[PDB]
Amino acid sequence: QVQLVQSGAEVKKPGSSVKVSCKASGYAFSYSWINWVRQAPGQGLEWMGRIFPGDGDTDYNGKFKGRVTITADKSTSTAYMELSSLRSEDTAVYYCARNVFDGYWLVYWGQGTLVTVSSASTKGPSVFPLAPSSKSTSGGTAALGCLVKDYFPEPVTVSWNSGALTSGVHTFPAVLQSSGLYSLSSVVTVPSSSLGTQTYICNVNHKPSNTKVDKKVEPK
Amino acid sequence: DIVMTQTPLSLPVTPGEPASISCRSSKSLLHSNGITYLYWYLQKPGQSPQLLIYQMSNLVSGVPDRFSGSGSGTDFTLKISRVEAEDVGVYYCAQNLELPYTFGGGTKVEIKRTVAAPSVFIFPPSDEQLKSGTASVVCLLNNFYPREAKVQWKVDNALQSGNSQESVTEQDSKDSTYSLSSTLTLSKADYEKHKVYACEVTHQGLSSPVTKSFNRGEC
Repeated sequence: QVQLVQSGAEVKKPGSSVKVSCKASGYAFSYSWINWVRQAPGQGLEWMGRIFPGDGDTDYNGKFKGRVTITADKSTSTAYMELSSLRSEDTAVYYCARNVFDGYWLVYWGQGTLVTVSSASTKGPSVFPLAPSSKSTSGGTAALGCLVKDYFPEPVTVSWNSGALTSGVHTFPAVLQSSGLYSLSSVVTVPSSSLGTQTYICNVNHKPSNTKVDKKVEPK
Repeated sequence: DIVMTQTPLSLPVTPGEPASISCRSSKSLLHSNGITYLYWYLQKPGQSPQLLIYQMSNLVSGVPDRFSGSGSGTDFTLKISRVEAEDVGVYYCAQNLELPYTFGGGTKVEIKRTVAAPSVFIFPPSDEQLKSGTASVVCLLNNFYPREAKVQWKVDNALQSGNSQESVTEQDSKDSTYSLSSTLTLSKADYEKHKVYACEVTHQGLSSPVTKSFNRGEC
């Protein structure tokens, strides 16, 4: 019944600090090494350090040059990881992992904790229609979607017809740009023969800014 | 720092067939105890990494015996006798023989299927965005395979550069196809200087490049 539950997502301004919790259960907390591993978006795994709660012993990775401080609270079986002087490159998922003596390195992992680092301010997105059309040509089968643009921070959720339309839908991973803002599109292919029968609406939900918008994508 | 080097960076596999991933360490990961400290981790899509093989050849409980780990001095290898659709994800190799602990770049395992040409659609800027002073043009490459694809924008037959950004879906679990969007951004004013906006696609499934375009302000 071993389990590792980390704290929720975090959004921090550059130069600031973050402290991620790692609640452990199901084993003798004091006698297993807690390791911390990070993962920048679309990139590999990075060993950050380790702590032995039983004696507070800690080891770190040199690259972080002291910007990392690992602590452990025996009374609550919780391990902490504090990053200092945050920069954009520190934007990543942070995992806590538990060892089991006799070779079982990093056998248990937490669900991960997302930390995004930018100076952008919370903002709801603009929602534009990607209208279906064609007229002549050929290949009879229509594409339509929604341009969800200029929002911060992640994530945004998109559905179609309030969930009724799931087949054919493709919601692309958001891309960050020169502005602090994100942007993405949600597209779906349907029978072009149906543009006159089925009303299509994209349901954009941006929790961080409490923004919800339903945009109808009509032909033209 | 004991460097870990993995190959290939990407590895498509056909369900039922074999599959292998190679890892290489700068130093010898063997110890006096006899135990070699090489570890294989699998990160399934959207999930946290999970220990797959510990100390070179040891199978973690629950790992299908189809998986197996071997190695020789500094050359290590992960084998999947036959591949399941559930073995997809990024495989990382790592060492805990020396501080600081290090990983390999990882190997992204995906399902290899028959080539499929992209269906291409282009989207003019909505009039709503235009009144906002900006024009985004979207070209959609839908349900294709493999992932590799060249998408270039031509404006009045003039090839663009740095003017666009693309984003790609992850392999669909139903048909193993991908989807790519290439967005072009312009000023409302820079957009009304030109007439023909084209999206030209090159792909393994197309005898020759396929171009989809439109003339501004007219449908």
